[PDB]
Amino acid sequence: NIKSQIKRIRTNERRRLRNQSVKSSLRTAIRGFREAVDAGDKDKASELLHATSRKLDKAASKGVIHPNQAANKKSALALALNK
Amino acid sequence: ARYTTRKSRRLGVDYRQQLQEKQKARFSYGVMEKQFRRYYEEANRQPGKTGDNLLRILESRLDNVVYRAGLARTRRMARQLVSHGHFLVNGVKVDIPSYRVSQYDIIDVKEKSLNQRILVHQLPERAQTEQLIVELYS
Amino acid sequence: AVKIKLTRLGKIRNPQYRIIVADARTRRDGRAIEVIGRYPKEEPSLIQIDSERAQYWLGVGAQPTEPVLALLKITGDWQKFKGLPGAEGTLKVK
Amino acid sequence: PTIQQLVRKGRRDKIAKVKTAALKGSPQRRGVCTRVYTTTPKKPNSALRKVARVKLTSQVEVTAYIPGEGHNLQEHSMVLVRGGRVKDLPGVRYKIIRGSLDTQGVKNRKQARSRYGAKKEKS
RNA sequence: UCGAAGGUGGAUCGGCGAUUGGGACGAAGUCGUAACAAGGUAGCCGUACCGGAAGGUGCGGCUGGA
RNA sequence: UGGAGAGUUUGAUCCUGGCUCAGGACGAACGCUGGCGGCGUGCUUAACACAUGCAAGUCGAACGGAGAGUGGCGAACGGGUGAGUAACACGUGGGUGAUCUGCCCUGCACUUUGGGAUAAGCCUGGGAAACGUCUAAUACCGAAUACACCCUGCUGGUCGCAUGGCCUGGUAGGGGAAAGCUGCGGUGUGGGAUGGGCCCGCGGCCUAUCAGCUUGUUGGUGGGGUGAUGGCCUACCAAGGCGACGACGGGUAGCCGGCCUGAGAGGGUGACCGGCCACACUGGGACUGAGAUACGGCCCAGACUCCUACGGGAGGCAGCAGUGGGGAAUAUUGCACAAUGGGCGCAAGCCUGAUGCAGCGACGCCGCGUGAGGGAUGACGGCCUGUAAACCUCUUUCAGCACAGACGGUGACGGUAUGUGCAGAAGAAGGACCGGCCAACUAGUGCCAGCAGCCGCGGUAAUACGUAGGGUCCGAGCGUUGUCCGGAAUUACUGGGCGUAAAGAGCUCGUA
Ligand SMILES: [Mg+2]
Ligand SMILES: [Mg+2]
Ligand SMILES: [Mg+2]
Ligand SMILES: [Mg+2]
Ligand SMILES: [Mg+2]
Ligand SMILES: [Mg+2]
Ligand SMILES: [Mg+2]
Ligand SMILES: [Mg+2]
Ligand SMILES: [Mg+2]
Ligand SMILES: [Mg+2]
Ligand SMILES: [Mg+2]
Ligand SMILES: [Mg+2]
Ligand SMILES: [Mg+2]
Ligand SMILES: [Mg+2]
Ligand SMILES: [Mg+2]
Ligand SMILES: [Mg+2]
Ligand SMILES: [Mg+2]
Ligand SMILES: [Mg+2]
Ligand SMILES: [Mg+2]
Ligand SMILES: [Mg+2]
Repeated sequence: NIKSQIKRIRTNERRRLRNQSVKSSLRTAIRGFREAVDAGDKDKASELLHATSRKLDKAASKGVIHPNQAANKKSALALALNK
Repeated sequence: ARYTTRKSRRLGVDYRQQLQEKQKARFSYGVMEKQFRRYYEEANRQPGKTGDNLLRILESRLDNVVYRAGLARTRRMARQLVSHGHFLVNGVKVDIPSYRVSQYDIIDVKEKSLNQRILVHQLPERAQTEQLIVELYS
Repeated sequence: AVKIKLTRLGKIRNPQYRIIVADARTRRDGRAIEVIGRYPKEEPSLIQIDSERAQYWLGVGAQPTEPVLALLKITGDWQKFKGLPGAEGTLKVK
Repeated sequence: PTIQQLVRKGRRDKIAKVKTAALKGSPQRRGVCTRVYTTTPKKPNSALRKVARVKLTSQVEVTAYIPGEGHNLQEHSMVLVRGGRVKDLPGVRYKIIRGSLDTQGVKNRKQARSRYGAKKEKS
């Protein structure tokens, strides 16, 4: 080692735990959407789209998920909601 | 490498016959066989007769010019003069016998050197034997 | 991003540069995008540049390196691009 | 052949015989001395020829011919090995360089000196 | 859940091996004299059996047979 | 715009047909032998193991503070090596309506508003060594605003190569950001430029003593997933895919621009220099990020080696030097960031074993030196040489010491190249071969000692062996081994053959 690698190891512990937290929060949001749809619950699931699609594009604004990924999630949720 | 009467004595003119005309042509101008090989391979690249270009290249040598100029007797005498740098070419010290002068080249002598400055109008044609030395190689 | 460099094509103790547009990442004698010009062992340094291509690459936003920025300022393609009144007229040969 | 018969199966190159296999594409090769002996040659030639078996570093054992006149070479001495045939002896295709490593140069030799590794005597 | 490495019946490829089989080259030391002339029984091909060894003899073939 | 031949089967001849010579080269190595310059070049074998120093840091115009520490960028570039890979890896062609791009510049619009922590600092334990309570930010976070932008619904026109694209199309629903301190920045979104990623057309080694291979296998539909299209992945139906035009196997291999040869077509090779690929002790991962095979990062598993006060740890030169091995063989533990390239900073600067140079080795290709005139009855000397020397003047390149001295606030090269001066020949020539081919001839040893590229020389008079003279051929080099092309029309497409020379299946039938 010897280098400024010792500093950049300390960052990659810090900056993982930020991005791990946001990626996991999106999964539980998207997961709870699908259980609302599979119940046949329209008024609850219609609310959960605007909850999740808010939360997806905020994670793109962080620079975590990248906007093309964030867009293709929102597309999948809306086409699921319409049926 | 400089060679440094008999070598001429064997040839006269002081595959059997082919090598002998090359031998006088070489030891006249004081050339080493590797340098003589190079002037042949340049001569055949040039247009015209390939043999006639060879004698043009050997006559173009700056020390040969001194011999013709007669500034120094005995072509081997001029080797001692030229490398010592007595001569000058276009206001530059040529300390090199292998210098090949072109057209409009001005050969002057250096100041002092006390023991007459003739100019080159063109590279002289053969009129001013080659076919042995051409048929020697290749 | 894109950058105007010099590239050392000469033999030992006798460099000749050619003024190359390339990436910042590439090795010194690497692949150019375009060779613009050429350029130090003379009483008068020899400098030649395409004025048309220099204006194109600077207009895109190719950042000159520090010693190239001298040569552009001399020949006066930098002042055409920048549009400041120092103008052009330099060099000669002899 | 017909030209279609060449298209189906092409023209194979004729397989080249490598000349000196023990050297492994090297000009010289070292080795011990595991025998030193004499043989009678083949042919109308007659004489005693000094020969030696050399296990090379390449781990191949082959005869060698010691050029010159007389040799030190006892058992378990280290020896270079050249290449190039001696056509009187059947099989023998290598030679021992003289004057290199252990093999000392030929004594009193004043002509063809480089081949036999004899240093020039006092100018 | 997938998952490296590590655990414990064949396939392919090689090293050494008691011992044994033919091959090349060398000196020519014995045993013969099979082929080249009708080579002293015309030779050779294919099988078959036999014999120290070259070879011998059946059946069919061939001319590269006097 | 160039295309030679020669020897050798026989008493002799002609043909077929090998084998061997002349030629050119090299990342070469050995001998014998070396005087200096210029210029490139230098572990081809063990991707074998590595002791020491250095090869990536930088900013106080972000921040507490009083070098270290948080933070931003860089660290994916530069440099190394050829293990792996017969593959979309590579080389040339296209495609991307199937997509990404930090920094850079150059349009447009904004930089609103609030809070919570945590290293440093102190006090603890742990040990030979090395890794419990407080305070800031351009660190990190709830919101607001954005109509460019992302998602979904209903609909306008055009373009065409089918999915579909484009006109920021028009609508109406729901949502997207930011940072400040002494001139540089910061978020969002049009455009341009760079770099990539992913598909396909064809091209490029050996093998049938490898003939069957495949089950996520070939396709479809609905989902998941990626920057993006795709059995890329997954769950259900269909039963297909590839192969004699060599599939699936085994062997070898970095590929190419080029480079060696040849008149060409070909054959060999992939050094330096310049692209693309793969790999970083061996394997399997992912994280951070605009970008990762992440050399000098992380985690785990193995193999190997160090420090130890035995409690615990740490490390990987296929960076540059270097060391030991292995080899017939390959370099200094150099100097400097002056120049060109790169990173960070507003800048001054600070790093750079990239790079520019120096040393070493005739390893290669060039260029100069070792003397120039005159000199005879041809001294002496050696042997059956030589106008050479002897001796009379002369020039001083390189070497030697002197003085001046660079071109590229300051240059490593370098008091170097280079110029002008002081004398004096003083400091400077080897190495093969001479039987014929193929240039050069005469005087101990006995088929022994030995020589030899093929003929073949030695059995008492040797142009062939060993030595001495004398000659050639080349000369700071000359010979010999190893390797590839040529000669070889000797794998023949250009350009060959098969009654007897090697060569017609024993004959017919018939699939591709
Ligand atoms: Mg999707
Ligand atoms: Mg055995
Ligand atoms: Mg008989
Ligand atoms: Mg008979
Ligand atoms: Mg008969
Ligand atoms: Mg019987
Ligand atoms: Mg019969
Ligand atoms: Mg004969
Ligand atoms: Mg394979
Ligand atoms: Mg960034
Ligand atoms: Mg390999
Ligand atoms: Mg030919
Ligand atoms: Mg690994
Ligand atoms: Mg990421
Ligand atoms: Mg390293
Ligand atoms: Mg790194
Ligand atoms: Mg090294
Ligand atoms: Mg041929
Ligand atoms: Mg023939
Ligand atoms: Mg027939």
